[PDB]
Amino acid sequence: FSDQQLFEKVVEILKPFDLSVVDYEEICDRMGESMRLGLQKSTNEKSSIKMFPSYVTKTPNGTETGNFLALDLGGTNYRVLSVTLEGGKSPRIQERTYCIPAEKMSGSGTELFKYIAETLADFLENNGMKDKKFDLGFTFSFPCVQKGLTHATLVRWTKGFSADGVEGHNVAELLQTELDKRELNVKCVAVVNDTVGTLASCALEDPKCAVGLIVGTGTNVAYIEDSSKVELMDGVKEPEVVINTEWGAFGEKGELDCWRTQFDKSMDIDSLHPGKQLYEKMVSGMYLGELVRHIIVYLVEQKILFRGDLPERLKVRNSLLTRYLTDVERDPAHLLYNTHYMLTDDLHVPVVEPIDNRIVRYACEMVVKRAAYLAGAGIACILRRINRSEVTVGVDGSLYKFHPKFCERMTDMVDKLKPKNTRFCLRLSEDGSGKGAAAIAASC
Ligand SMILES: OC[C@H]1O[C@H](O)[C@H](O)[C@@H](O)[C@@H]1O
Repeated sequence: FSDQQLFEKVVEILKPFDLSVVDYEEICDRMGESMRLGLQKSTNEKSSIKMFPSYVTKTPNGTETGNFLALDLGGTNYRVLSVTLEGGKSPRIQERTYCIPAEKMSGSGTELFKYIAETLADFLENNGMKDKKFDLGFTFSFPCVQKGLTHATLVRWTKGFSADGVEGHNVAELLQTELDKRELNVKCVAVVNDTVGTLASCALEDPKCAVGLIVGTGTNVAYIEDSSKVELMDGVKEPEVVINTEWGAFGEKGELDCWRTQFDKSMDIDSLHPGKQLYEKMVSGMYLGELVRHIIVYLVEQKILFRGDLPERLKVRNSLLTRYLTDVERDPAHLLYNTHYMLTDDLHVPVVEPIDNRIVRYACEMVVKRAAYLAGAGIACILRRINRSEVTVGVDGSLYKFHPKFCERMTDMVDKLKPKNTRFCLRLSEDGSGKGAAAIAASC
């Protein structure tokens, strides 16, 4: 039909993505309903939002002294760090990022945990500081049942991991074993989640930071809570504890069933761990690109794109990276240059037309717009829980960093839903979870 006609079809199909402020008020409303259920013993096991207490009760003040190691696992890239704190000056740091072989993440646990040690050792040798004894802060980006900071148990693998022999085990001991099998003098290991690590890096700088948001390969938030409410923590002594919400799991009990579309379902169905992390799959960087691919492939079989031809590339899963959604977003009205280049250059689509470019940039915008707003609802929900009148939020993640308009839009959503008397501000966590995990390690 007319190009205009074809475009109007794309609008009608992608309409279920065009959510209203009222929709978000509700997601947020239902979300908050789940978090308070997860803090309750009689209702945690029937809630998707686990609210795992991290046992980090008091955030690092800066007086911490010493030199510690710090690993980062789960995020976009494996960082091996070394921190020196003296409170005093700014914590000295040194670091590396090691690529991990695709196999390592799906084979045996001992094999992955062996790789971890294999790697750290190199760092220690090259920097000429091996025999020195340390205290490692392990930022393990996954849901774990914390039994104190040192003993952490994997609940389940999220994201792109599926190593056997890890789930249900104490990860700190796994690492500690392999470290020993490499003659490395690694005394302690504090297991901290990335959100928790972020909240710490953030508190160390800003005294008002009570939240740690991660919007990268995956989404999750952590916040300071009243330890009188964290029932699974038992009758404790300190007033507070950093809670690892692990909200990626929202929707796992049918809470987002009215807002999830067919693209969300066929993307989910075909994912690594089907049916798990339903809210995350609508928000994070590992899945947003896959959403536009799914829409496309659908649009192509309806003859609404590429005259019905699907390119070899877009047949392979993850062939349409979220990174593309970055350049595509800088496109003005009468200007589909970045979109165009993407179809032809990154995806090698054979024959491409203006309608295709236009249709595709709209698919991106839709997906990316709802993504930000969803995280935004979530922070508005946290702010409604924390209740403090001045909340500094520590952020991190490719989405926040590399995406034009992401934080720009997220904030607008937190703005329509935050407590009218709360003043908040997103403060990017520049030095990562490393500097934050090390201060935590300083006590272990
Ligand atoms: O990377 C951020 C988040 O990714 C996934 O959601 C993990 O399950 C979660 O533990 C982590 O915090």
